[PDB]
Amino acid sequence: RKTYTLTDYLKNTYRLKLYSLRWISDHEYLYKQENNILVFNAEYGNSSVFLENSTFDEFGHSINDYSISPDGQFILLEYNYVKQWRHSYTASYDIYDLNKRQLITEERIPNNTQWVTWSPVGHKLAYVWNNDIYVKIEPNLPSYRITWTGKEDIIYNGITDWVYEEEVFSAYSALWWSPNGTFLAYAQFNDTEVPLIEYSFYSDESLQYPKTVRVPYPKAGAVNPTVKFFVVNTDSLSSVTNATSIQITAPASMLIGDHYLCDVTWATQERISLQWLRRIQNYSVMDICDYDESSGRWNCLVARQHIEMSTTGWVGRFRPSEPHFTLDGNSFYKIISNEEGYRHICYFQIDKKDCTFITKGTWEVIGIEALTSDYLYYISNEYKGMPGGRNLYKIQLIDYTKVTCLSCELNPERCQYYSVSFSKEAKYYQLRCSGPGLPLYTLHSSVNDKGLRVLEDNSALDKMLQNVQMPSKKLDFIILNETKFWYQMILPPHFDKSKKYPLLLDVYAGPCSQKADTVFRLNWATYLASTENIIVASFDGRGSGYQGDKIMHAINRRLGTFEVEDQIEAARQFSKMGFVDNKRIAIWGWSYGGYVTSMVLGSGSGVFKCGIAVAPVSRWEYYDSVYTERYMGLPTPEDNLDHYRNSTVMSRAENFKQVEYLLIHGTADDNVHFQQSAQISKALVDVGVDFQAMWYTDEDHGIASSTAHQHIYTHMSHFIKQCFSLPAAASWS
Amino acid sequence: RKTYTLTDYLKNTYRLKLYSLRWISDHEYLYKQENNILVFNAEYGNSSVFLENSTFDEFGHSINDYSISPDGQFILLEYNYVKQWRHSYTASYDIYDLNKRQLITEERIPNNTQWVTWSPVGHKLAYVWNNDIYVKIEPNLPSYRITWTGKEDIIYNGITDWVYEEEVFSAYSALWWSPNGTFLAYAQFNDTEVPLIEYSFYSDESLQYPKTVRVPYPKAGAVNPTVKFFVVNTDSLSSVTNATSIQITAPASMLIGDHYLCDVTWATQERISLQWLRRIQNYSVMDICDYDESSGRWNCLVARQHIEMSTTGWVGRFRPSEPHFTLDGNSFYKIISNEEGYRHICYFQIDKKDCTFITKGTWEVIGIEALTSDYLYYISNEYKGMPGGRNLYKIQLIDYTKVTCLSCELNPERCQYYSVSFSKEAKYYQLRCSGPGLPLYTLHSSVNDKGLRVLEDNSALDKMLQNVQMPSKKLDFIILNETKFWYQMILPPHFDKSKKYPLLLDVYAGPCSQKADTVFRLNWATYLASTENIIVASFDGRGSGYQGDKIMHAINRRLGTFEVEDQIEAARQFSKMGFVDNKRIAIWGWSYGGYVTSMVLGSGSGVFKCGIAVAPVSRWEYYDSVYTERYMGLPTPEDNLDHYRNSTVMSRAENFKQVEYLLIHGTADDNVHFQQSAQISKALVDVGVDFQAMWYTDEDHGIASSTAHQHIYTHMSHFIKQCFSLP
Ligand SMILES: *[C@@H]1O[C@H](CO)[C@@H](O[C@@H]2O[C@H](CO)[C@@H](O[C@H]3O[C@H](CO[C@H]4O[C@H](CO)[C@@H](O)[C@H](O)[C@@H]4O)[C@@H](O)[C@H](O[C@H]4O[C@H](CO)[C@@H](O)[C@H](O)[C@@H]4O)[C@@H]3O)[C@H](O)[C@H]2NC(C)=O)[C@H](O)[C@H]1NC(C)=O
Ligand SMILES: NC[C@]1(c2ccccc2)CC[C@H](OC/C=C/c2ccccc2)CC1
Ligand SMILES: NC[C@]1(c2ccccc2)CC[C@H](OC/C=C/c2ccccc2)CC1
Ligand SMILES: *[C@@H]1O[C@H](CO)[C@@H](O)[C@H](O)[C@H]1NC(C)=O
Ligand SMILES: *[C@@H]1O[C@H](CO)[C@@H](O)[C@H](O)[C@H]1NC(C)=O
Ligand SMILES: *[C@@H]1O[C@H](CO)[C@@H](O)[C@H](O)[C@H]1NC(C)=O
Ligand SMILES: *[C@@H]1O[C@H](CO)[C@@H](O)[C@H](O)[C@H]1NC(C)=O
Ligand SMILES: *[C@@H]1O[C@H](CO)[C@@H](O)[C@H](O)[C@H]1NC(C)=O
Ligand SMILES: *[C@@H]1O[C@H](CO)[C@@H](O)[C@H](O)[C@H]1NC(C)=O
Ligand SMILES: *[C@@H]1O[C@H](CO)[C@@H](O)[C@H](O)[C@H]1NC(C)=O
Ligand SMILES: *[C@@H]1O[C@H](CO)[C@@H](O)[C@H](O)[C@H]1NC(C)=O
Ligand SMILES: *[C@@H]1O[C@H](CO)[C@@H](O)[C@H](O)[C@H]1NC(C)=O
Ligand SMILES: *[C@@H]1O[C@H](CO)[C@@H](O)[C@H](O)[C@H]1NC(C)=O
Ligand SMILES: *[C@@H]1O[C@H](CO)[C@@H](O)[C@H](O)[C@H]1NC(C)=O
Ligand SMILES: *[C@@H]1O[C@H](CO)[C@@H](O)[C@H](O)[C@H]1NC(C)=O
Repeated sequence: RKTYTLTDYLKNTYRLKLYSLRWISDHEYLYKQENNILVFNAEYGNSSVFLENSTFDEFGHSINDYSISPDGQFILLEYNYVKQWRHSYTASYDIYDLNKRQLITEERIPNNTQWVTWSPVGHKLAYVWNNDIYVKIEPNLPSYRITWTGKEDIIYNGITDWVYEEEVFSAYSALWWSPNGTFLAYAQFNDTEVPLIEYSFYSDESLQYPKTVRVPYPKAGAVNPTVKFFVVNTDSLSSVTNATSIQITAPASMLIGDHYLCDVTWATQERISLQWLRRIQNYSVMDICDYDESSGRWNCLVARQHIEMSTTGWVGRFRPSEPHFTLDGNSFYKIISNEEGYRHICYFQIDKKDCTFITKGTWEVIGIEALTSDYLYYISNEYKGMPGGRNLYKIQLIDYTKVTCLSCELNPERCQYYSVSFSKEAKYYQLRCSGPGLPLYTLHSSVNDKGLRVLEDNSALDKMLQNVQMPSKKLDFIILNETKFWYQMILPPHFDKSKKYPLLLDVYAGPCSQKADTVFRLNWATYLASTENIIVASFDGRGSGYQGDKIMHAINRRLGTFEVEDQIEAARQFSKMGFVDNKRIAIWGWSYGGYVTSMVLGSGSGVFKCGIAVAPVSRWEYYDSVYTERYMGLPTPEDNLDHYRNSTVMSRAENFKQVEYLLIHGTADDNVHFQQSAQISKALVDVGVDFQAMWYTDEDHGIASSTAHQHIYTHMSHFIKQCFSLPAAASWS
Repeated sequence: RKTYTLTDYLKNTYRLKLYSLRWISDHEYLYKQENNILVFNAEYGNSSVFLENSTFDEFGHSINDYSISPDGQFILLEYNYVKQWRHSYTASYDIYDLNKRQLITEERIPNNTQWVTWSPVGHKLAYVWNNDIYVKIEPNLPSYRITWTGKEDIIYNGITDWVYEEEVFSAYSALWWSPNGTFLAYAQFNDTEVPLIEYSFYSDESLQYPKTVRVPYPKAGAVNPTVKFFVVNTDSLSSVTNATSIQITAPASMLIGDHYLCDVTWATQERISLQWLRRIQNYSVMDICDYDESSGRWNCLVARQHIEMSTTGWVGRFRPSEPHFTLDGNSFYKIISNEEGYRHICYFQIDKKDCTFITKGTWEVIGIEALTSDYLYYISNEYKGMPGGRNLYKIQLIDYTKVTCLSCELNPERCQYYSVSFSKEAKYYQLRCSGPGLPLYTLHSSVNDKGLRVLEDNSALDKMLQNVQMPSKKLDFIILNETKFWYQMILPPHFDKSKKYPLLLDVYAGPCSQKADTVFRLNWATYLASTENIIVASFDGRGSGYQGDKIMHAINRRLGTFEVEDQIEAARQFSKMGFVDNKRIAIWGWSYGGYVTSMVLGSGSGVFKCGIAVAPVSRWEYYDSVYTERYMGLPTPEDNLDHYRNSTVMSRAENFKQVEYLLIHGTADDNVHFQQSAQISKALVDVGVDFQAMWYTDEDHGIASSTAHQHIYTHMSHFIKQCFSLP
């Protein structure tokens, strides 16, 4: 049979089918089929055409995405999409009136709009344009301007700045509608004193002078953005007077120094919760604020504050977890690290500071998925004690011992990694199995957890793959100091334990990372194993996630130590297994994985022949404040400067004489600045070490344009094949 | 025997000795030996100590260079040297009184001085600090501030901006003292509307945020700097009132549009010549301006104005040539292209517009070296009709038939490439032979052109090289269309014509370039031939210099055409010779050579297996106005935009699928911006071509720091050895 080739990976020859649905009520969902939008009845599976595909070709522009208003009366059409950072972008928007069957051409949403969202009920709109918030009560009516302070690179109303987008909210939006749309809450960021990262952008060859891009970006220890929080009543807006936004200030325990706003969650129509985090990220406070009809303001009762702190590390996996409120808003459930360091669900009364754990054990709750008056639904890695598996469970709120696994036994050989999507009041749920077999999407009814139907089983892909020599995946563990550490191996087809294969260690190894799991993937590793007969291994060592704080917090204030040593030890253990050619072990990684790859290659271990670092961090003072300081503290003599100075790639330059290294970086990387690799290369040149390099003009952290993505994987494949003494092949052109 | 290795090249194991002297009169010169400065009598060769190496033992700073005042009374000590561009730098200066044995401690030259020069006689000083000119009449006395308009990156008084430094004057200074030091002439450049090139500078690893460097740099067709010219009388300066500078305006034929000041040459104590060039560089005007004692003004009479134009190309090799005036300033000699397109010496009377050619032939005069009362001394490539040779000649002013070759027959097998250094009134001259044998420095008397003595013969290097398997050099020509085109080959030791060797074509090929010559060099090519047994060839095709305008102007308005095609043809002709392995032909070059290498690799010729481009130009709109427009005109639809768009490397990207390419560039290149290689790589990625790259953090066009220089040649050697399958 044929193998899974590099061209198969780069041209997406073998495509994974999805079943992306959008719940619109407790019994119906929308699903896009052959460019038409269909509405499905969950109980019976029958459908009706909601919006014909022809409608999308009526405007003359190509439509990037759509958003139907919750009441189904309007459709927001997104076009002229222009990407900014990981989540941010600008676009033009048109609104189509579904009952009048006509495009709205008056009081349009402006071009270069930064963010738009419908209210959660009805059809109000809030949008951000030129860093200011606007609200439209009706799609054809003039907007009400909420803020007047917006200023490019300085004041951000209702949108995040660079560091809040990447590191705090994982979103460009900083707008939160109340459940029924009466109130609009928003954050305002002030970057006045934040230094700018500056880099060249070359653009099309017609551009005679390169542009200098300047982005407010706080590097470790630098001046951070400041934040304010406001709530506006959208039902009392006037065309005669400016809108009154009510400020909610941070608690004084936060105002004493630098801090962040890290979570916004509405509890009821008149109650909002906010979580704040100190700049030293081991102390956070939740405020619960109620609307006061007598003053028109928001009161955050001091008696309702909840403190969450950590003595061994930072708070949360990446940030404090979100609360899930009961309907009355008087209690909530939240994932918290317990006394043993395992993340479990805790039940709180809004006026009481001691919470009660409702789950326990040497495993962790990943997320709370739905909450009804009778049950709480959650995803955990409890099943078979496999940290890299995921299953859906339900717990009776009247008896915590009554826990049922909803997904564990549905198809145990094919499905060990689930996510879920519940209908509006959780009468139904879609289960999404992503491995170890081909992804499988199914629909279920909550009343008795009855399976209704299979939505997508990837039978088309299965038929195609029967004719390909596909690799296999092994997930297992090694024991180090009486602790299990998990690894995975992508094994070549017809794997023979009596033969010696070359091995590539694929690394991430950042705090809370997980690279050993049960997910089915078709990626570069699939080609390396299928066509090139390379074993591609990954290992989750100290600092990795979902296995408790004793493992995750092991690298607290000490990045570039145990997680680096544990990758080296894993490669030694893989050599001890007997089917690995110890003369052909390589390592590669991107981002944090590029940093770890570089630290490993500079260790002088003698284990690795070669390695590739893509967009690596090289020195923690070059990376952003929020992520870096979470694990490293501040780069000051009084805090952790000594470790910042001891954990650079540059200090290990002399040891690179022992290895073959390929260093790759996009010149327009706004995230891990090209500076980081420019300093690695300069250090290697300064000690006389030869190495290979590749810059990618105008590519960012993703090196994700169609042509650059094909080019980088082609270049890396040649490098690994040459390191491993694997043959080349001529092609006509 | 051992070979000449890469470490020998990088560590300078085998050193070429020089003999750098400084003439102080018509009979004596200074020579630095064992840090002592000696004064030599040219006639007899005896010496005396001028300044002992112990004088400045307690100075407290490492001295970079020195400059003795023309009257020998003072010495300027340069220290704290900080490089800027190719020529520019700043430094600190101390003045030491050689008679009193005292360092000047008051009214010192400021730190961060941009330029300093003694007057040509005596000991006045002019300097530029913070873009303004200052004059000191005596080293211990306060300075007179001449200009008050200087402003970083905007107004430059007495110093050049980036483009005038690189492309017009080949110097940072823009100050010209009159012969006896009475007047100080200077240019002022105004870069207000010139766009800025911006690039990152990463600095030491301790720098948390990269710096953005911003330099006023006009790319092709962009707004250029403007220029003004002034003359100040330094004998009538006052501590009470500000100095009066007299402006000399450009002629109306220049003021009608954009133009450049391209030459300043004093003719007498009261007469200065200026040459101006239109932005379309095929028309130049020389004004001869006289001081008017009655008005205090400088007048340039049209009766003494001379035009120089070209109908086939630009004016001059790189710019209009310098005039050499007779002592009375009533006539001058200048190299001009003749009716046949060969550059020869023309004699002009200041008020007569038709000049008389004093030399002629199918060869060219390279430079006028000295003009005495009876003879003119010049360097040419006449000898044996070899364009890549250089010899010194003299011609009698009253009889152009009385020519003597002064260097041709001295040592004809060892020496075919000379330069010269004459004493103050040319009674003596030092000849400097740079090849084809080991360099040889000798001293001569011009009384009857008799040799006095050998100054340095490199016998120490010769003894060391006898134990090394050194390569040889062949210089010859091929005939194409009844025209000779010259090439050179660096041949491996024990070269066997019956065997096939890999070949590397080392390219420059820019307008007026010459890569085939008789110079002896110890460089990367020496290692490739000596250790790796690679033939390193270079070829001078259309557009090359010193062979007349029919060859040089062949690429006018058409860069990236004939000079590219002729490198490909040369490699085909080298294959036709029989000792070349046609499966192992590579090409490399730096700067314009990187552009030609890239254009050749993108040609689809199938001749070359691999190549390396270092800091290449990729598209002429990215390079500076003065150099680019000289050959290309303006990038406008009405002028030459179509050819600017047709001559890019990016347009050839698909053809790179046929070759192995290594692209290298310094990130802080202020000259050929990193942008140029960033656009090549993006075009190759866009068509799915694999290639090799290397950036050099914070390196400029020279990639010349000790560590980066060693790294780039090591990386390139690995690449060529892998291309040629050499262990
Ligand atoms: C290289 O060697 C050259 C040859 O010796 C050096 O030239 C000589 O320089 C000295 C000093 O400048 C000259 O000295 C005296 O010259 C006359 C007398 O000249 C007669 O006698 C000389 C031998 O003693 C002969 O060489 C002459 O040809 C001639 O017959 C004196 O009258 C001078 O006296 C005056 O100056 C001195 C100070 O220098 C005072 O002390 C006296 O009181 C008086 O005022 C000189 O003593 C010498 O003439 C000259 N010889 C030449 C050129 O032939 C040359 O300097 C040296 N170069 C270097 C760099 O080392
Ligand atoms: N910039 C940080 C990351 C990075 C890149 C480059 C160098 C170093 C590090 C990239 C993103 C990633 O996000 C984790 C997701 C968190 C999340 C999201 C939603 C809800 C809860 C948590 C972590 C590593
Ligand atoms: N920037 C132009 C040059 C260049 C670099 C990079 C890309 C393209 C081109 C470099 C310098 C060089 O100068 C020649 C010398 C002229 C001269 C000097 C003194 C007196 C008379 C003539 C020509 C090519
Ligand atoms: C599905 O069928 C029922 C009748 O059994 C009907 O009421 C419902 O509207 C249908 N839904 C869709 C989306 O077609
Ligand atoms: C958006 O831009 C287009 C193109 O310039 C313009 O025609 C249109 O009117 C703009 N729309 C709005 C809402 O301003
Ligand atoms: C932003 O912060 C700066 C201080 O860094 C302050 O001067 C300015 O008033 C603030 N602007 C707003 C709109 O809050
Ligand atoms: C609203 O605020 C803006 C900005 O401060 C101001 O220009 C405008 O006049 C205000 N409008 C009213 C109606 O007060
Ligand atoms: C939405 O909530 C607000 C605040 O309690 C309330 O005044 C309003 O009536 C609610 N809307 C509806 C439709 O009940
Ligand atoms: C938070 O971290 C700092 C730095 O390690 C430490 O001084 C402080 O005590 C920690 N706080 C808690 C709650 O442990
Ligand atoms: C130059 O700088 C040094 C060091 O600061 C200082 O001592 C000296 O006085 C300065 N010279 C002048 C002329 O200002
Ligand atoms: C420099 O030129 C600008 C116009 O480009 C002009 O405004 C300015 O006055 C000039 N400055 C001097 C000192 O000549
Ligand atoms: C000289 O010119 C400068 C700059 O215009 C001025 O400040 C100074 O007063 C002038 N001095 C005299 C004496 O005129
Ligand atoms: C220098 O030349 C000028 C101009 O002719 C003259 O006035 C001056 O006196 C000359 N100086 C000497 C020392 O002869
Ligand atoms: C100078 O060059 C331009 C452009 O080629 C041309 O129009 C003009 O005629 C030239 N002048 C001469 C004297 O050839
Ligand atoms: C030789 O002449 C031919 C015919 O005109 C031309 O195509 C070719 O470019 C010339 N080659 C040279 C001058 O090297």
